[PDB]
Amino acid sequence: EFITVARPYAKAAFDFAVEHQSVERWQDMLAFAAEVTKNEQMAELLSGALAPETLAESFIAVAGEQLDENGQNLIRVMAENGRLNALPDVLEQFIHLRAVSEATAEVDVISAAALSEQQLAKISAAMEKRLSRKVKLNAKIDKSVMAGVIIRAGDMVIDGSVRGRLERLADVL
Amino acid sequence: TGKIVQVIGAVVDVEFPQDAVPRVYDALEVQNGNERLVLEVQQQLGGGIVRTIAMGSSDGLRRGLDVKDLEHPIEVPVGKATLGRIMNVLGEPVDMKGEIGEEERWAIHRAAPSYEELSNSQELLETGIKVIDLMAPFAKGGKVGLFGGAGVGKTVNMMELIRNIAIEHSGYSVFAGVGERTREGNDFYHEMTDSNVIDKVSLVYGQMNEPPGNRLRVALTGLTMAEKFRDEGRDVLLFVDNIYRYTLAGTEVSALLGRMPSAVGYQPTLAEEMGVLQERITSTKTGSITSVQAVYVPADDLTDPSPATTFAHLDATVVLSRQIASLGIYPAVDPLDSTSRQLDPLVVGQEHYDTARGVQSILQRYQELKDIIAILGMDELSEEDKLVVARARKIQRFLSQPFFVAEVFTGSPGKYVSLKDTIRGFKGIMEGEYDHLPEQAFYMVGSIEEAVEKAKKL
Amino acid sequence: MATGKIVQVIGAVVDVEFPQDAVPRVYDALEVQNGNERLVLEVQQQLGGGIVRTIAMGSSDGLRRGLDVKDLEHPIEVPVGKATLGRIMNVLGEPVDMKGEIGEEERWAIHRAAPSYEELSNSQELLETGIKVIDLMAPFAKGGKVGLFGGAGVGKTVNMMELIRNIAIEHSGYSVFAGVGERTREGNDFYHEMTDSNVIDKVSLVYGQMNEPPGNRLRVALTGLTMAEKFRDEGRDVLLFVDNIYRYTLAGTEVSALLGRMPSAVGYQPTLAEEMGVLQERITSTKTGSITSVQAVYVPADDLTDPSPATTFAHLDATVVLSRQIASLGIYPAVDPLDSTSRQLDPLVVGQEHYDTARGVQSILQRYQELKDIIAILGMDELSEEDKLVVARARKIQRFLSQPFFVAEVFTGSPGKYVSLKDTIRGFKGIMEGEYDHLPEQAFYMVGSIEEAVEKAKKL
Amino acid sequence: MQLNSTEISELIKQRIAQFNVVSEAHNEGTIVSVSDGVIRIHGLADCMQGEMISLPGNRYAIALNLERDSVGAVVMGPYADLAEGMKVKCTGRILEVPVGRGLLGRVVNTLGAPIDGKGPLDHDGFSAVEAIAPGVIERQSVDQPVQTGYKAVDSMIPIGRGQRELIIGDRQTGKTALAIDAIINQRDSGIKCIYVAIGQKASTISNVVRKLEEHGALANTIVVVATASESAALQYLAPYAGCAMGEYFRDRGEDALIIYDDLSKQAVAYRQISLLLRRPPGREAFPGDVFYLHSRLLERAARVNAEYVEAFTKGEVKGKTGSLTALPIIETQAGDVSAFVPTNVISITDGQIFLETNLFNAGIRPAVNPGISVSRVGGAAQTKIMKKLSGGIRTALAQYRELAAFSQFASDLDDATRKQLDHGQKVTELLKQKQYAPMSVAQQSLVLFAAERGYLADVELSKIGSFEAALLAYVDRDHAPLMQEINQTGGYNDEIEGKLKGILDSFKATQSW
Amino acid sequence: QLNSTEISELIKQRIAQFNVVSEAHNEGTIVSVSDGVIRIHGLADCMQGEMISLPGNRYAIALNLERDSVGAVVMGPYADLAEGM
Amino acid sequence: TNVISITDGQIFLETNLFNAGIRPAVNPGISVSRVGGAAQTKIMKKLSGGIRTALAQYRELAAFSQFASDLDDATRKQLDHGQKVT
Amino acid sequence: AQAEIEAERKRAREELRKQVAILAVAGAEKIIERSVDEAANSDIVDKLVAEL
Amino acid sequence: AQAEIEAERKRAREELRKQVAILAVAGAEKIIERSVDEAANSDIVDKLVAEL
Ligand SMILES: Nc1ncnc2c1ncn2[C@@H]1O[C@H](COP(=O)(O)OP(=O)(O)OP(=O)(O)O)[C@@H](O)[C@H]1O
Ligand SMILES: Nc1ncnc2c1ncn2[C@@H]1O[C@H](COP(=O)(O)OP(=O)(O)O)[C@@H](O)[C@H]1O
Ligand SMILES: Nc1ncnc2c1ncn2[C@@H]1O[C@H](COP(=O)(O)OP(=O)(O)O)[C@@H](O)[C@H]1O
Ligand SMILES: [Mg+2]
Ligand SMILES: [Mg+2]
Ligand SMILES: [Mg+2]
Repeated sequence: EFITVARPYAKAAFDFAVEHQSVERWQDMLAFAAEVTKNEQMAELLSGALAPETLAESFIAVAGEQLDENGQNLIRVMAENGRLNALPDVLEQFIHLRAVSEATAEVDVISAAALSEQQLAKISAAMEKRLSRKVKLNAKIDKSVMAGVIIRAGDMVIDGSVRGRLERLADVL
Repeated sequence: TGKIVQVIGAVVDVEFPQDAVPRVYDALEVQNGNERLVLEVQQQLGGGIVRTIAMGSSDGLRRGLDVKDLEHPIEVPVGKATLGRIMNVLGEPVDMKGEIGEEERWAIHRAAPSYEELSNSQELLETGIKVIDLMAPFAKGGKVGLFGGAGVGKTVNMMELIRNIAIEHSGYSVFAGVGERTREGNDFYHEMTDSNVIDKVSLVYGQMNEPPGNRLRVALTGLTMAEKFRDEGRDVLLFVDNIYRYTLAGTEVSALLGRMPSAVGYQPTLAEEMGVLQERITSTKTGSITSVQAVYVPADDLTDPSPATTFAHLDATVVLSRQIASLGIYPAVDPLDSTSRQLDPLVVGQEHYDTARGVQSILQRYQELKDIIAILGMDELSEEDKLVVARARKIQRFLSQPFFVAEVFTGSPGKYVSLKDTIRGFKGIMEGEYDHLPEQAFYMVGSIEEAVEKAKKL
Repeated sequence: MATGKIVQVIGAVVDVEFPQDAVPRVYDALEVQNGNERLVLEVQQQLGGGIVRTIAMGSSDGLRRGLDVKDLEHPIEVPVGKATLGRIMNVLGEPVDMKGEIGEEERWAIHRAAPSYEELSNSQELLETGIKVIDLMAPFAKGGKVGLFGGAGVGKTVNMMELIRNIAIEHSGYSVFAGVGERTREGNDFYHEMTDSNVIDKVSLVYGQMNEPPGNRLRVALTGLTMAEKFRDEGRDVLLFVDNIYRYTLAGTEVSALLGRMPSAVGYQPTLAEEMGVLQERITSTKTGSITSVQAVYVPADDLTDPSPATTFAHLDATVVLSRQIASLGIYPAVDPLDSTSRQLDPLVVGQEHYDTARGVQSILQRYQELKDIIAILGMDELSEEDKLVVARARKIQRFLSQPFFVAEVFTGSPGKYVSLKDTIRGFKGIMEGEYDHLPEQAFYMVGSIEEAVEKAKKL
Repeated sequence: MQLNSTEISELIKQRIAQFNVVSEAHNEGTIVSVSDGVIRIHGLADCMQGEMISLPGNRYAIALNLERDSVGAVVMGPYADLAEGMKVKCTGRILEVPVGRGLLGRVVNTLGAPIDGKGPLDHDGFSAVEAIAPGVIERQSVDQPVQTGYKAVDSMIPIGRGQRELIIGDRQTGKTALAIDAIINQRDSGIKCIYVAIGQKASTISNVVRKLEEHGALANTIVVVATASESAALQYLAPYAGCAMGEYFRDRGEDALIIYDDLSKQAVAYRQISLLLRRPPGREAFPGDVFYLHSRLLERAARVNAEYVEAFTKGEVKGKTGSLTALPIIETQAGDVSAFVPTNVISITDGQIFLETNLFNAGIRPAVNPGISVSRVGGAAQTKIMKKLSGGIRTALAQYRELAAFSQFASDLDDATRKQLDHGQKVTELLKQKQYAPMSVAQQSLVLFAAERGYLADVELSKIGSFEAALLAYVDRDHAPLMQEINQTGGYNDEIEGKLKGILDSFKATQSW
Repeated sequence: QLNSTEISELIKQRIAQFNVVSEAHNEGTIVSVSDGVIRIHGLADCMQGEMISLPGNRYAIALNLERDSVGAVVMGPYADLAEGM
Repeated sequence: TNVISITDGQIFLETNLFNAGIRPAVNPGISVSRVGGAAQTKIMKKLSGGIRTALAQYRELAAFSQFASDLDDATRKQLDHGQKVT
Repeated sequence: AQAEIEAERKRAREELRKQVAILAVAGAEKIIERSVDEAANSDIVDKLVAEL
Repeated sequence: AQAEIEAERKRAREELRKQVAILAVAGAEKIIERSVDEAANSDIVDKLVAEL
């Protein structure tokens, strides 16, 4: 896994994209650079022990959608460190850093049913008091939670489901 | 529905869709060419991977094969059908006879019986072996263990215990062969079948030739059969051919599973790997298991981690030694290291306990003199120490015995010695009333009366 | 404000991430709130991009990741000076005796450079201890170091209690007692003994107790040392008692292993002989004042050769070896007269009178060892006249080296005695010359001074 | 009685009633690994070290590694059922264990669940498993005896209330027997006993419990069990669960005794847990902080002065000093005491009882080796009669140990030393003792006085034991009031010495052995 | 998985323009300090066994020349060096 | 030992004997054949008997019977035959 | 023996109340299963958000 | 005594069949914070007696 080795490149790319106010461009540049990594053949070449810069060049050749200085330089450094397979996670950490910096967060509503749209209003409003961020809901439905609702935000959840009441009681008995 | 992605020696990594990954100890399957191979999963790594051990020859596996996920652990035939038949680690029949007609199959991974359910019995078991039931008597329902280096007698002794207690015991019996010679298992099978007792014994064999997965998991199959018989309310004899091979097969695989090594190379989980097995072979209120286990000690080092952690799991421990066997004194039991939980006045009665402790005291006093005897010779001893030495050197021989299963080696016919008849002999020698008889009069004889006879003929 | 955040916690080892303009220096002390309780971390390494690896000077449980760590910009620094006398403190210079604020005037960092070879001054002023065998056979001078060697149960700790009592009552010298890895039972015994003997107001106590993380047990020696250095810089002559060097080195081994360093000779850290030197080099008699030291050093399994006691011998000036066999015959202080030694034991410094009396005691006993195994086989009567006389004087000397202590006064009830060096030499020389041949042996056991022998002989 | 199903159903109704249905926010994570009892949890930003994480089913794990992007946690129970992707909750809780007076006479696993099958506990609330011992200023110097009932131990190696005495020796030399006789002997002394078993096979725990039940002791003691089949986390945490059950008594002015069987197996379980978490190994592959593992366990054995009790019990108990006594057990391979765990615990504890396998073979039982056993508390913990009488046994055995080398040339020796070399053998033959036969202090004092004052100088070696038995029988009927006095006060006087000399004089002439 | 002394802002510099050799390679910056040993980043033309001159008029001996950094030992008190010097 | 544990016996050739011109230096007492006489021709089995324990006994008897000897005629014929055999 | 009898009584009462608890919560679930209601369910949502 | 408590036990098993339904309904009501005079008692009894 690559979470721990993506963190430095993610932080550096984000700092740079902030100093040049080009966050929104970097995000898709990185998405493309990630999906090139997933190609059947490229993934083979990425595992073959090519020397660094020949691998870097074979990689850059496949990208015209990278801004010709900074994206190339990121790719070249990652090649120097043989970490090109970490791009899929450099992307996720870049996105998360963007969220944290723009003070905008996302919270999940899991429910027995769709909600009445003033419930959603109250939910999001009160979430922006649990959390300081601008909150983007994306509700979903399930019936294992036969009733009530679950509010999962980051990794903090508030269990309002009735299922989570039944079982929470049973273990008392 | 899963793909292989690595093959290191005996361990194979398999990749499943994130949502379908198998549970620990589930059994997978692969078609190794014109073959079928069973994998037992050992760990769940992240990302839908799972890491497994191959119950068969790992050779011939490509990366990218397709493996099928059986959704249940290994399960073996169990009950009366199993009886008088030889079985694989997977519970396949391995003699040439037909299918096992079993009604029921049990998973070989199980929990130990609750502390609430154990039972404790003092009822002594007599064995026709002077030293074993003088120094280390053991009880119906207990555990026994034979420790010894290579080639000192821990297999022949187990065959004599089989002969003595197992033919004279009504209930069923289970023999697990773990990582020892196939020749010996064949000799055993044919001796049984040619004395018509095979139909009371069940056999399981994962002998030296098989790959590490078989030698790893075979002892649990043997245990599962014994555990069925126990829970029927019967009482059972369980003989394990060499339990050290189970931990050794664990060590072989440990590194490939990615675990840092420990004290002398052993796996980190040594004591747990051994407890989780030794703890379900016990008697209980519903039935009882009497078990004899041979425990190899490597390089004759009684302090290696593997013997050292096993000593704690046995009731009666018999310790063979090469320095005694090199004197031709079989059985080579060392009486200053053998011991039993049952050697209490409240259990064996005062006279037997007192005789055993007197014999130990003499043999220890004889050890304390061997350095001065070695340096200065026997003449510098006090006149009473010469008598201690002269009696110890007789006690050592009289602990010898000829065995019915050792006629092959020595011609001399075997003997069976009753306990009452041996505590008398040792009480005699200690009290100095046979103190006019040559040493070689006691060597390889039955009761003290065969010695007094052998003296007449030189 | 707090400018760093925890990112790992593995046992007692904590990692903290700072912005790269604010990385703490090595040995800087950090602070974090472990809930409702304050906790300080000592930086051991700067590694990586602003990350720092630290040892917690406290219990590690309860730490989350992401807590805010505020960095002090100075090492651990402790109170010093007169304000500390009679108090007990932990490694961080906080009172653990419930008597309240320490009232310090001043605080010193516990990390500092040893004096230059230029600043030292060789002065041979012998210490006077009041213990017959140590003053006679193993003399040691101001600025020197003494190692009490022995297995368990032989008396290192009570010998150090008696030395404290004598120095503080007779000579009024300030002492610092640093318990490195202290058994809390023995620390409370020591506290109540010193408060009963009324010496406590001239001793400052520092305890790193055994139930504390390695980082505490390791640094405590430096806290006691810093207090002693403050008293030296006041121009006094102080005396530093370290309750075990063995546990100082074990704490070093623990801290090394925790930081993941590759081990060395028998498991000890790689830096063993540097830690020992960093410690033992600050204890010296600079021209301004003096620090003397006596140090207990447990020898595991009687080997005298594993790296911990083996590495310290290079720093000691005198070594007193205590034996459990002697102690078992009941002659405390249980010093072995033949094995103990000192570099200061040569005529030029101790005087010929003393040197010759000491060598005479050694000669007598070394002959009595020869004669024991004749007496066993042949019985007493086959000896010569002077052989029976050497035996009588040897047994009387061997008895007279025992002494009762004011601090052992609680085990035996007998009151303690202080014996001046003049009287020790006069007594042993009188015994060897044959002046007191007319007293029975038991007149000399636990007697104290030599006159008390001629007095005790009456009542027997 | 039980026909009152109303009790059952109304009690279920009470559990229903008090179920406060309100919701609480909690922190969450997901399992991403399962192996050998360790799980890796990705998430739980707010886990704390030592926290109890709660898995599916009523199971828990102790979070031990807060790595930068994972949490390594050890499952406390059968782990084979967990699976990648399961969800996990971080309670705020630390591990707490039932405690109190009702546990006496119960068997419990390391979580305080009853394992003997005698129905639920009746505890007095809960207590944290991991606590910090009383400070320097809260102790009180130990000056009371805890009697083992072994001539060999209570004379030469006293144990005091609040001491920590290490029993160490090779396999099968009586390490367990000595501790369990120490426990049996408290069946009437006011001291509560706790016997915590690490990594033993269950059919042995059941056996020692059956023996504590034969004698009267079981009703007085708690048993904590972590059988060899239980996961490493339970075997490793059991000693803390026992100490936390002894501290309930210590902190309330009572006395307790706790017996950690095989700290040398707690150390092994902790090594396994460390190596599976990939922590850097030390010597013999033991992790670094295996000293700090035992140090902060044993330093909970303490005696606390009356003021700390009054402060803790909020004024309810006054003028009494609590005390917890520990007797850890260690096992040494081939008598070797220079290994990692022996050499640590020898450094932590206050004394040692070295049990020798040679002495155990030669017949000397208990096999305590007097020449290397020590007790730093020493005479301060004895009754003053014993303190008086045993001093001479020390010297008798020390002279015997210095002379013993000649025993193999003895006939050549001189009677002036032959006297000593035979008195040593007679006192050594005197310290042999049978199992499950503890002696009151009166009997040990009498039997040591007999040998100290030369009465045995003429009895023949092989009869010493029958001499002793006859003497102990005689005195029990023909001089009972003196035994009552000694046992009740332990004092010593010229009066008592005269009475003892009289008893010995009458015995040695007017009876027989 | 281990990082190899490539970290946030060094990677940012390389983002600026990959070949940073425009900087004169007679010089470097400390990136780690521990147990008397330091890792130096830069110093392209360091030579094995060389003397490196620290601030405060002290010296370190370059012993490890690696693919990205120079490991050196300090010839004196090291406790007051700091990452970034 | 690993291999002594896998085979069906061993022939232990001892260097002391080999230096004394006794060749092949088969040390009886350690060497054994775990299949025993089952492998021998009937004539060989008859003739040999337990001979190897006879030579093991003779060789340990020589351990005490060099500086002194006792029962000194029957031990004398035991030694004589053992010597002519070897 | 009397102690053993009393222990068996305790044990049986407990192992009985376990069965009743199991069936009780399973039945309460089967009850919610058909008392569940969009209006009451939305009321649950309202109350939990109001408490949030 | 042990074969007597076995009679007590099955008398209690007979009895508890009635209490269990009350328990189920009480639990359901406290869970959903509302009363429900459920209609389809069929489902209630089908469990009330099957596994008991
Ligand atoms: N005082 C005694 N007299 C005679 N026999 C004894 C005495 N004490 C112990 N034994 C015997 O020694 C044997 C070993 O006892 P025990 O199991 O207590 O030793 P141990 O050190 O616990 O062994 P292990 O380490 O395997 O538990 C027991 O069978 C016991 O009967
Ligand atoms: N009672 C006995 N009499 C004679 N020889 C014996 C006796 N017991 C064992 N042996 C010898 O012990 C040797 C070792 O065989 P075995 O017991 O199979 O060792 P292992 O225990 O390694 O299998 C055998 O070759 C056999 O001759
Ligand atoms: N001079 C003495 N008089 C009486 N008892 C002593 C003396 N020296 C030591 N002891 C006894 O030795 C025991 C331990 O002494 P201590 O100094 O702690 O040994 P260690 O040096 O191993 O710490 C104490 O119980 C004490 O009673
Ligand atoms: Mg074999
Ligand atoms: Mg001490
Ligand atoms: Mg035990």
